Amino acid sequence: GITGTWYNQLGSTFIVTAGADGALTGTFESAVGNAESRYVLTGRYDSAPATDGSGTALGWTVAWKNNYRNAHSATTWSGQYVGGAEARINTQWLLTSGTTEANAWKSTLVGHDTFTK
Amino acid sequence: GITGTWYNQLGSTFIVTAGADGALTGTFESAVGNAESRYVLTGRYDSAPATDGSGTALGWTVAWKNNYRNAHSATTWSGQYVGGAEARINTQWLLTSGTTEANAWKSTLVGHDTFTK
Amino acid sequence: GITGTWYNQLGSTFIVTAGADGALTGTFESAVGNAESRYVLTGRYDSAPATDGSGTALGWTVAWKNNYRNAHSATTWSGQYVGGAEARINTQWLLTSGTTEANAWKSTLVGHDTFTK
Amino acid sequence: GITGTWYNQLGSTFIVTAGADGALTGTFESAVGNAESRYVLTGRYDSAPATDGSGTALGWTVAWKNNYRNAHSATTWSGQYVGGAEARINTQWLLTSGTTEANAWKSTLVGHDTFTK
Ligand SMILES: O=C(O)CCCC[C@@H]1SC[C@@H]2NC(=O)N[C@@H]21
Ligand SMILES: O=C(O)CCCC[C@@H]1SC[C@@H]2NC(=O)N[C@@H]21
Ligand SMILES: O=C(O)CCCC[C@@H]1SC[C@@H]2NC(=O)N[C@@H]21
Ligand SMILES: O=C(O)CCCC[C@@H]1SC[C@@H]2NC(=O)N[C@@H]21
Repeated sequence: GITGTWYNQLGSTFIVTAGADGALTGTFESAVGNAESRYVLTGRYDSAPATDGSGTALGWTVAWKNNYRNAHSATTWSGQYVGGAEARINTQWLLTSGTTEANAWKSTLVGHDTFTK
Repeated sequence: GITGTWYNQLGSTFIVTAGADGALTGTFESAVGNAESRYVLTGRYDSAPATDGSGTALGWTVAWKNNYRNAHSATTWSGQYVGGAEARINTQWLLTSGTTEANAWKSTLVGHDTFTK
Repeated sequence: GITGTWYNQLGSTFIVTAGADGALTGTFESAVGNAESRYVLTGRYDSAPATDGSGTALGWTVAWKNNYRNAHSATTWSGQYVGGAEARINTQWLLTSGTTEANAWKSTLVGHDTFTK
Repeated sequence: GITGTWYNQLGSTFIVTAGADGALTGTFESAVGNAESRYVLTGRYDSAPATDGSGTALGWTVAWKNNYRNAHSATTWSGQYVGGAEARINTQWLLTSGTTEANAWKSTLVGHDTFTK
């Protein structure tokens, strides 16, 4: 259910593979930020989710460095995959920039991303 | 650097390998919550950090399933590594549990972990 | 334009008054969790927002104690009012529960609520 | 145990009164950011906490507008008060700044502040 191409509401594109070993691999292309072109992502997901019918927990990270640019920052998405005819991957994320210790207080942005097929 | 065995304020053990490609790989062992023994982890980090004094942005994910147990959940840690004198990794984290859609408002915990050696 | 009766995506009811000094006062009624009927809320908003299309920052707090129940918890919403046809209030919130110190790591839930009238 | 003067790790000064009804009122002075002098705060706390050694849930909001300047932004702190010889208020916070809708994705900073007497 997770393997595939996914899109968030910012227009970003999440390309991923969910391996049988609980691993997540692919690329992310931000529609915003100090970004351009695809960035490597990787993460993990629950390969044996609950019987009851709850979403499948997962999470992944992108460090915003690629051959084209480096924003000295990383985002992690934490959320759950939700099957349906309207499958969704519902996330909250944390984006931390490298800062001096003085500015550490403002190092991290927080947001929410909803991904659709 | 970032490669090594680290411990957070809770006494959790974070065993990690920072690859020249920007990969993070190791194991996480949780002192608390619905967990036992080590869990696979994967993440990303800025392989070419700023030099002026900024920390090195990083992130990683744990899906809380292994050979012994499954919490049907996953945490992502987002933070910056601060090295030199007493190296530190300062993070913020999101722990998302699979849930029913009606319980989704209460799927995600938020916190902060600080790690040293 | 903040003064009014708002509903979030969960169906909870936010009845607010934005005073001329920057105060938010009213009641919150949650459709979910360990709550029933109305709770006092209080908070602040930017009385002089910029005039560049930027939204209006605000925040409020509810302690989940009232004459019928006490969950021994508090939520705070931080966000901005967005004017227009579809006037909206977009927030992120933090729900802290009184825990012991050993359980504090899991004291705080995080989410995001969008309100309309 | 909450009424009085408290200090966070960043130097800021939180002067607060916890009223009998669960009211938090007072004033915040920030050592950091787009702030000068003191700002009004208001919030709520659990005035009937548990007796099982659990902490006391509370939160407050600051809108960063006062007589001297306006950052067009607001912070909410959500946390719990822990008394004893080593009394503290442990919080996590969300700082939302007014922004256009296109920049809403980067509107909110998240962090944590520990307050001491
Ligand atoms: O550091 C930067 O500015 C680039 C980060 C990428 C932009 C963020 S990550 C969270 C959110 N979801 C997206 O698709 N884009 C933004
Ligand atoms: O409880 C679960 O869902 C699985 C165990 C999670 C433990 C969390 S992850 C964030 C925090 N840091 C730790 O070392 N442990 C907790
Ligand atoms: O469960 C509790 O401890 C008290 C009820 C809190 C309900 C939460 S507050 C954030 C979210 N938005 C709502 O309208 N309800 C939930
Ligand atoms: O930057 C602004 O818009 C005004 C100053 C904000 C101060 C922030 S609120 C979170 C953090 N904790 C503090 O004590 N100060 C900063």
